Formats: sequence, C-alpha cells, structure tokens
Amino acid sequence: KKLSNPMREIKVQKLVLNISVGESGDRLTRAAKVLEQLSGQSPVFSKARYTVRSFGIRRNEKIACYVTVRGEKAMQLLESGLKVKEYELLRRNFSETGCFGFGIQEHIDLGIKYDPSTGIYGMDFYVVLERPGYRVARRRRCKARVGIQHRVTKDDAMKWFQVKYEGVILNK
Amino acid sequence: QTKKILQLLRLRQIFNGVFLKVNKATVNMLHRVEPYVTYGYPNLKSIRE
Amino acid sequence: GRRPARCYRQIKNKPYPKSRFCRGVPDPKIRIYDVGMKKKGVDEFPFCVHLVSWEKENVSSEALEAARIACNKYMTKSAGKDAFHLRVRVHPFHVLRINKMQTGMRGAFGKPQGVCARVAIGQVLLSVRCKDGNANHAQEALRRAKFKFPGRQKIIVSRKWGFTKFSRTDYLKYKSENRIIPDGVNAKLLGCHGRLAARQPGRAFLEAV
Amino acid sequence: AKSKNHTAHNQSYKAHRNGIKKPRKHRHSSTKGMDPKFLRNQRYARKHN
Amino acid sequence: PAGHGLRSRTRDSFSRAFRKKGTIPLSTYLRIFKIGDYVDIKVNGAIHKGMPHKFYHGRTGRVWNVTKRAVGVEVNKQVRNKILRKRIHVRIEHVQLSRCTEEVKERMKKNDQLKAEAKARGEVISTKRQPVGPKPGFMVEGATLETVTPIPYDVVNDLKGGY
Amino acid sequence: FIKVQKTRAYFKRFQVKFKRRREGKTDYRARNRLINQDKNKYNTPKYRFVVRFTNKDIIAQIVSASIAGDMILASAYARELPQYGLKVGLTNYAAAYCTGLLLARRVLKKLEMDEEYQGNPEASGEDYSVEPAESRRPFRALLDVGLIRTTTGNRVFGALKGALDGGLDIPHSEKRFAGFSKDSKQLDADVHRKYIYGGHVATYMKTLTEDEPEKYQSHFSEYIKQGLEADDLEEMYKKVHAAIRADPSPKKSEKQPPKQHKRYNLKKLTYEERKAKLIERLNALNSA
RNA sequence: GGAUGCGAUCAUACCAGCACUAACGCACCGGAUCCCAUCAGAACUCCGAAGUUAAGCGUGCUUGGGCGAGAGUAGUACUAGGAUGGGUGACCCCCUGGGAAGUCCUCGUGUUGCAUCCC
RNA sequence: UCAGGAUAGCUGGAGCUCGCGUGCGAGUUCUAUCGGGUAAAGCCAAUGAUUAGAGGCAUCGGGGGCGCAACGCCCUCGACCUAUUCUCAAACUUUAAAUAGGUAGGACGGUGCGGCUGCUUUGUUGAGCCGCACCACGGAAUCAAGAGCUCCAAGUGGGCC
RNA sequence: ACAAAGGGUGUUGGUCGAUUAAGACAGC
RNA sequence: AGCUCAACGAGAACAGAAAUCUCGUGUGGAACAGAAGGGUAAAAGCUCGUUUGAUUCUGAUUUCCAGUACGAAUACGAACC
Ligand SMILES: [K+]
Ligand SMILES: [K+]
Ligand SMILES: [K+]
Ligand SMILES: [K+]
Ligand SMILES: [Mg+2]
Ligand SMILES: [Mg+2]
Ligand SMILES: [Mg+2]
Ligand SMILES: [Mg+2]
Repeated sequence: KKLSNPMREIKVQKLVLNISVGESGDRLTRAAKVLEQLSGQSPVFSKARYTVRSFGIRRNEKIACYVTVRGEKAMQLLESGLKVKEYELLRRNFSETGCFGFGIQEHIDLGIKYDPSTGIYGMDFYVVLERPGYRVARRRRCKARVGIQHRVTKDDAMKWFQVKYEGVILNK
Repeated sequence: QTKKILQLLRLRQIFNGVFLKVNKATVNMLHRVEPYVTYGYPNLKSIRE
Repeated sequence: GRRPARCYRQIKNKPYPKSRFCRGVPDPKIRIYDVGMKKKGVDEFPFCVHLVSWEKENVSSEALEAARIACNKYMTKSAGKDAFHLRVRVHPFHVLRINKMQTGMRGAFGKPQGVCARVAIGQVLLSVRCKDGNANHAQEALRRAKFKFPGRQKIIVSRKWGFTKFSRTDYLKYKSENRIIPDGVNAKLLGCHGRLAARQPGRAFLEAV
Repeated sequence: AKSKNHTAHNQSYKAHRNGIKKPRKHRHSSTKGMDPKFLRNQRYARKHN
Repeated sequence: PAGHGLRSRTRDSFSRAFRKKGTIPLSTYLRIFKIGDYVDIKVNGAIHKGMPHKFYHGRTGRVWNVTKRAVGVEVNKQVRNKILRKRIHVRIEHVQLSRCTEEVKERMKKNDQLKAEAKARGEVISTKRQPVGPKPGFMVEGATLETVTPIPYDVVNDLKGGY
Repeated sequence: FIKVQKTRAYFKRFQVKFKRRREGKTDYRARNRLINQDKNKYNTPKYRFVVRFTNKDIIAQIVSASIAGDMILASAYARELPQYGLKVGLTNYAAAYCTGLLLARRVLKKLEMDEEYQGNPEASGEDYSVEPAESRRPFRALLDVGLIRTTTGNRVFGALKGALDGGLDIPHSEKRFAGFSKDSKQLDADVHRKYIYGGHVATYMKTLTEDEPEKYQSHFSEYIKQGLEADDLEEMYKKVHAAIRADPSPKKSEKQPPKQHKRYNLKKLTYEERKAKLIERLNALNSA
C-alpha cells in the first residue's frame, strides 16, 4: 500500500479536438478536413440540440465537428498545442476531475500550410488523464466506480503537467 | 343485521326469553344486538322456575 | 360589496384552496403575520400568551388583518414598539365562492369571493411573546383583538419559553447545561447523535436528556 | 318538468326478498373454454381407456 | 363504455407499492398452478396484458384452467338477487396462491389420527374445534396495589405538548 | 454555495435494484425470458447451457431454476482440461469447444444417455444437430450467453458447437459460428474447423515467429515452455477430444478440508467495544 | 473462514468518507494477425501472461445519512352502535366497542440455495 | 324515449322433485387467510402552497463610506447554501384506521396400488381421467315455521320523509 | 314550531391572588 | 442489439444566461402523438439492423349488461410468417 505502485502512473487517456462553427456547409466541411489531416482519422459531426435564433442555428443542423485521438498521435498533438501555448496554462484550465484543456486561435501554428480558400480555424484542446484501472467504469459487465484515492485530482494533473512538460501554471 | 341476529337467537317477540351458552361467537353475536335485549347470569332458582 | 361574515361562518364544504383548478382568486387582506420586534433573541422574551379559538368555524382574512392591526396598535401604545413580538398563527387558505345573481339555480357553482381560514377547536389564533413586565398589556391586547373575531375565544398563558417548544424550567435547565443553541426565535436542543467532530468542545454529550 | 335521476334505495331489500341465490355446484363442471389441446387429449384417453 | 372506461377509478388500485416498482422478481414466474387451487387476484400495474377487470382485484377464486401464460379463475360476483360464477382468464403476474385453506389438510390429518387412536382404545370422541369458552377460577398472588384516581383538570394541557 | 444533491429526501425516495443488477452480473429480462416455463407444463424444468468466460478460465454448467436458487446438473471448467492434455490457451476458441464437449459428455453420462447419443467423434466445421433416437429424445438445453456481445466467431458459439458435437440438442442457428461470412450468407466449414482446432492461433504464431521473433517469445512463452509448436496444435486438440470422450466423469478431489478455518478478515465490533471507543473519543474531544 | 460461476430474497443488502486482506481465484493488465468494432482496439471482439495488488470485488470503522425493528406519541386523533343526552347554535360529554400517524428515544446494518476451488 | 312502451327486478297462481334434523341452507358470529387509500395524520418525506428569523458565501446584484480606478477595504438590503420555523390540499402524499368487501373450515375427503392418452417430458417425467382396496363420530358456534326446480301472468317503472 | 355578540355592584356556588390582633377597609 | 434521460457541478478560443466538446453526480426530477391518471432505466425512452403478428379461420371470455347487440380488450386452439 504505497503511492510508488507502477499501476498509479498517470497517462493521457485521450485527446479530443473540437471545432464549433455556428454555420453548416462549406466551412464545416473545411473544418472537418482540417481535423482529418491534423489527426489522421475521420472526424464526427455534432448536431445542434436546441434552436437559438441569436446564434443562428437550428435543431439537427451539424453545427460542429470533433475527433478523438489516442496514443502517440494524441501525445504529439498535445505537445504541438502546448508549444503553440508556450507551455503556459492557467490554474483554472484544470478541472476537479483530473482533466485539463486549452484553446488555440489559428490552426496554422500546428503545422498546417495556410490556404486562403480554407481560411483560419481555431480549435479546442482537452486532455483526459487517467491511471490504469479506469476500465472498471467503462466495461459493460460489473461496472463500478474507480476508487477516489486512485482517481486523478486537480493537483495530480497540475503536477504531471509541470513535471513532464516543465510547464508553468499561472494564477492571473 | 339486528333482525337476523335476533332470529338466530330465537327472540322474535318482545319479552321472549332464551338461554345461551357463553362463547366468543355467541358473545360477539349478542354484542351486536345489545340495545334490543337485556341479559345476565340466571340463578338456579331462576332456571328451575 | 362583501357579504356579512355570518354567511360563511360554518365549515360546510371541503377545503377549496387556490390551485390550477381554482383560478382568479383575490389576494388575502392579511399579508404580514409577524409584527413588533420579530428579530429579538429567543432569550429576551420568555413570556408567551395565546389567543386560542374555542369554536370550529371559518375566520376571514379581513378579520385576521383587523385583529392583528388592533393588537399591534395597542401593544405599541402601551408597552412600546420594541417590547413585544406578535405572530399571527393562522393562514387563510380556503377560497369562498359566491353565486352572483343564468337565471335561477342553473349552473350555480359560484366564483371566488374571498379567502378564509379553517379553524379547529383549541387552535391558536394569535401569539405574543414579551417580558414578564408586559404580561398584563399582552393579555389586554389579546382581549381587544377578541372583539374582531367571530365565535368564542379564550386567552391562555403558555408555560413555554417564548415561541419555543420548551417549558420555562426545562429551557433554563437546558441552557444551564449548555444544550441550547439560539436560532433566531427558535432554540435548538443538543442531542447525542451526528458526527462527533462536528461538535465544539464541551458541546458533545454521551447521552440525550 | 324535472324528475329524479337515479337511486339504489330499496334495491337491496328487493334482492334479499328471494336472494341472494347461490347456484348449486355440481361435482362435474362444464369443460367449455378450457385449453382445446388438453380436452382433445383427454377425450382420446377416455376413448382408449 | 356507457360513461366509464375499463380502467376508470384505478389510480390507487392499479398503482404499484411505494419503492416496489421496476423489475418483477423471478418467484412470480416460478410458481405452479393446478386445477382446483385457490388464488388471490392482485393486479400488477406494470403488466398490461391479461389484466383482470378492477372488480376482481382483491378477490379470491379457484383455478379451473391452465394455459401457457395465464390461468382460468372462477370468481363469485353478486348481481342483484343471485351470485354468478364468472369465469375469467388472468395472467399469472396478476395472481397469487391463496392461503385461505392452508390449515385444512393439517387439521384433517390430525383429526384422522385422533379418531384412529380413540378407536384403538374403544372410545368415542369429537374432533371438532370449539370457540374460546369461559376460563375456570384461579388464585392470584397478592402484591403491591397502585391506586388510580381521576386527574385534576388543567386547561394548559388540552393541547398536545401543552399550550 | 452549491445545493447538496444526495439529500435525505433523495435517499428516502430511493429504490435499490436487484443485487445481481447492481453488481452488473445478471440481465433479468433475458433471465426471465430464459427460465419462464409454460404453466400447462407444470413442474417441467427448463435447463439452460450457461457459458461464462473469465480472464483466465471458462465456466460451463447446466442449470435449472428453483425458488431456493439455481440448481447445477453438471459443470465443466477449462482448468480441468490439463488432465486431458490441454495445458495452454485455456481461454481460446478451441478451449471453449473442448469445455462444451466435456460438459455434454458429462451431462449425458449423468443421465445415462451417453450410449444412445454419441455425436460425431471428429470435430468437423459443418452445422450439426444430433439426430433424435427411437427410445428417447435428445437432452435439450438453452444457451445462456450472459452479458457478452453475441458477435460472429464468439467463443460462446465455439462452446455451443462443442456441446452440439457432444450430443446435446441446443436450439441454434449457424449465423454466428466462426467462418460465417457476412457478405455471403453461408458458413465456411473449413474456417470453422480451423478455428475449432486452433489454426488461427497457429497462423498467428507462424506470422509472429516469421516477423518478430522477440514478440513471438513474449507472446507465446507458455506455448514454448510446454514445447507446443504451431503444427502440433491440431493433433494435440484431437488427442484432447479423444481423452475427453474416453473418460468424461468428473474427478473427485482427494484434498481434506482443514479441521479449523483461520479468519483473515476483521470481525464486527461488539456493542461494548464500540461504546468504549466512543467514550474515549468523546472524552478526548471535550478535554480541549 | 472465504472466493468464484449461477441464483433466491431485493437497502438490516443503499450512499459517503477512512483502514485492511494469507492461498486459490476474481481482477487490473500486454497486443491487434485472425473473427469482430468503432471518429477513437476507449468500448466490443479475438490472441495472450510481462507486471500489480494501485483500483474493482471482499471485510472492518464512523456518537454519518438512509433503511429495518422496538418504545413512545396514546387509549390521543379518528371511528361502528345508543340516548325524549347537554347546548340557541357551532359543537361536545357520557354508555356498548374498535383504534391510528410525524416529532423525540433505543437497538441492528444482511440471511441464504447448488456447483468448483483455496485455506 | 322524458305524462308512454317493452325489458329485468319486486308479486300471485299452478305445481313438481325431495326431506323430518343424519339438513347441498343463513342480510349472524368464530377461526385462518387476502384486497383496500376514506377518516385521521404528514410536510422536520415526493408534487404543489406558505410565515419568520439564525449562521456563512461570491472576479459575476441594488446602495453608503474610505477611493481617479483597482480581481482595493468596511457595512446595509437582496439573492444563494446550511440547520431551523408559522400555517395548508376534493382533483397531493410516505404512513394509515373504524365500518364494510372476498375466500375456506370433509361424505363432491384422504391414503396405497393398477390402467388410458394422439397432450407433456431427456426420461410410463408430468397433467388430467378411470378401476380396485382400506379409513373416514359427520370435523367451528347459533339457527334452520325445510330445501331445490319449473311454467303462466298482474300491478309498478311521478315517490316522499 | 327560533334568538346571537355583548353586558349587570340581582343572587348562588367555585378558582387564583393581596391586607389583617407587631390591629385589615370607610368616618372622625 | 447497443446506449441512458432531465438537471446540476467543474473545465475548454471566438462562446456570453443560452452553440459544441471532456469528466463527475444524476430513482427518472426526461421521453413515451394527444386530455388526465397509471406504467417503464442493460426499458416501454434514444440510435441502428432486419421486417410487415396492422396476416388467415372460426369459437371462448371480460368490460357494458337484460348478464342482448355494437365498440374495445383478454386467454387458448388451428395455419402462414
Ligand atoms: K369573538
Ligand atoms: K401521516
Ligand atoms: K411538502
Ligand atoms: K313494465
Ligand atoms: Mg484493493
Ligand atoms: Mg444512522
Ligand atoms: Mg365503501
Ligand atoms: Mg432492448
């Protein structure tokens, strides 16, 4: 019973890149293509849930796209995103459930050549940190809660980010 | 209900009298018609006479 | 405009509260139920007097408002504006109907006319807590309020401390033993349950009273 | 001219004049409505009995 | 029909017990029903098929048929000046085995045993049970007596907990 | 602040599900539909072929339902297969087939129907159903997959094929056996036989040793330690089937239960001890 | 004394926070050629046995919440039957019977069927 | 169809089948078993309605003071959270009576063998039914001016207390 | 085949208080 | 067959009370055509695959009730799916 157990190592479970553009059409397709070329997998479109006149969206209009990346590709994407952010994250960017994320304004900073037709697209970076044994909550048979001592906390995620990436966390 | 119980006790006329063995069933039957009758514990002299 | 109160004195119908089925009901005449020094601490007003109803009947909201106004006015005039706390203990939740006089008794179900309170025998109507030096003033104020209600009422001097549920001797004993937490006008009694760490030093007790 | 709408007054007395009649239950009851397959098998068994 | 639907006035009758909704325990489907068995009709509000009419809810009858999923029940029903033996089919979820005759077989067996024993010893007995009768006399040991007197009246105690 | 969600009222209104549902082990809809018997069949029980796969074992048993609880007519474990010569791959398709065949043989021996119904000693990959005899009908059981996903080529269907070859009548179709093609609505008998004999494992072994010998070792350490090669798997499985058919009677453990059982878990504290600890804690708290 | 597979009852079994567990197990866990599956080998499916009891499962504690039982509330509220009973009435006493429910207090925190295995 | 009629119920007449306390019965109790949501009660339990204060909280409310501002500070009233609190429901409710409702208390019973089936079972495994043999003091109280069955038909279908 | 809320220093019983033979209340 | 809803808490550029996305809690406080009341959580709700038991034959029963009919519904039997 100690914190040095190899099973307590914190690893990046997945990285989700989300692009939320109000309109649907050519812009949505271009954003989906950007996500596909940046992640290497086919993205998934998200439909609007309600109708908001001010935003200009309608129910079931495909007003967003996103992709889920795991493994080495996710780590490389996270490293590039942090490089764009200069390894600078706010203390509020970390959630109480051992997760953190950030955003970028231009996808060109991630290594994509500018195309005037495509335009400029920002993105949302969210990283989910988990320890081995989280499967007990995702499996179908015998679904159970992960022990609160084994769950990744805000402090654990902040320390992991500080140690691995040598990052600096600001209060502001 | 009162009329039926009074027939079951064989009391069809005012001032008719009958003996009744004490029992939970009989006592509970008599409780329902209490307002229409009066009863007690007869004497040997009473029974004989 | 308003029918005499004798028309609705007796409780003859089932409760008819304002709800989604009964709409268009006028607001009650009484909206304030606590007057005087309602913010006074529980330990400042040990004396308590009750105007207790002795009849089963309906009491209109207008009568409650008038009784409250009269009692408050006399109490302020006699003992002062900060020497008492008056609490109306009855809320009018019954809607009274009127069949305004198409022709005859056809379709007679009336429209809401007003609101009243259904009062049982022995139900408290008014409560006043103050110091021992204003007991006679409180009794006379309740006596004046009596004339604003229908039926028969009785003034009863409570044995409880203020508006709490403890008798004066029991309240004093509990306070001496440090088992009372003042909560506005209410008083909380300390038991022997709950998380132990939640108790302050000296407030944890092995056994209840 | 309106009239009375409904009432059960006097109906229980009428019912009790000759009721409440309980039909006598015979030893063998009718088999109508029972599972046809079971009845078919029972008939065959009786035939070969 | 004729002013009242099939399930009219069943808000409470057909509702399920508090904190007893959801899946049905397997014991319901593992019961065995046979002709002549007495059963109690209790509508399960979650099973909408084979539902008896509300009248038969809370009534006890006898099994007269056995299908794959349902059981035939004969239930007495009073109509004016006679009793009608109405035959209905009800799914087993809505029916429970009745305990109205649980002690009959036991009592018959004990009566037979007692009669056989009496015959063996050449005696005549009655096995009928009897209602509770008067008890005989007995002696009660004297002890300390506590006197009870009427309570002096106090108006302040007329309210629960005091005024 | 934030309002508390798990309030007293929430718990007061809470209805707990069945224990086997809270643990996520029993699907009561499927269980009820599997066990419910026609009432005009009375006390006739419905036997079901229960197959469960743990991380390192296969459990197969024939069960019947009663009010007191399920009753096991026969059972067979993959951990018993080493007695028959199968020491590795106890959780693969071939192991499932062997377990099903063993359970079928055991239950038929229990019912004294082994001689009448023998099945096919050879595995074969074609769909098979034991032919009813004149003396009696074949023993019938219903497959109980559980919470697993019934995909094509699932190990549960390998166990079903093993049981069918054993000589048990299990209602089934051929749409989920290994080798069934989605594009063509046909069953490939060759592929089914290959999977029954573990030939997919042999192909994986050959590919790994050809490409990545170090990964081959890391992945088949136990196979190498037991001295089983890819080419020897089929003969080993044939020998295992022959041994299972020769003697399916379950062995009785010779171990003797200990006279006394040592307790390794804490016992519930008595009322007096709890009160003493509470008194100590209260005295410590007050004395501050 | 337990674990596992299948269960019965369906909270005395649930929820939250802490502590502990020999062996076999159950797990976490390593991969994606094959069957299978998705945006995602996360899940599902298949093939495995390098590592770990960190988590799950199990057990124990909390003047914990909930839940269950008792005491009390209280012969109170209510109620079947009676009166040429009181009262202007509202309502209520009495006679022959039945008889609840919050608050407060005390206790308890699962019991079990078949099969395999460890001790 | 609404001052009417038919229809069922209530009634008469005619009987018939049996019976004499061993009673196929009962507007009654007893015993054992079931169902209920009214009275009451509850909100310190869900839904809805409703009074008052007490203790804390905000880069995100209206104000006062110290201030050019400040994610600067101190207080007032509001929201918010916590533990309390007055008063409520025909179309609310955890709980939940009294009265009343249903079922059963043998001769149409039980036990042991044998037999029939085209139904059912892996299985003369069950499910019904049928024969043989034995036992069965009448299987709670009270009452029973008796029980059952059928035919023809009158009047009534304004009620009222 | 009616009577209410409010009242009475009419009279008749009860309940809780205050003063009094170190002398109660009214007049000298 | 798979999944779990409303709502809330904490996070992520534009993005804010309200767009999409991540985790946690979540006894149904959502949804189930319509009035209301019941009922439903590995479902009766949402998504997807395959389909036409919204099929053929007459009988029985329940509700209404005179124990008539119609409407509606339920449980078997005999076929084809
Ligand atoms: K008055
Ligand atoms: K209650
Ligand atoms: K409430
Ligand atoms: K007529
Ligand atoms: Mg552990
Ligand atoms: Mg507790
Ligand atoms: Mg009634
Ligand atoms: Mg489904």
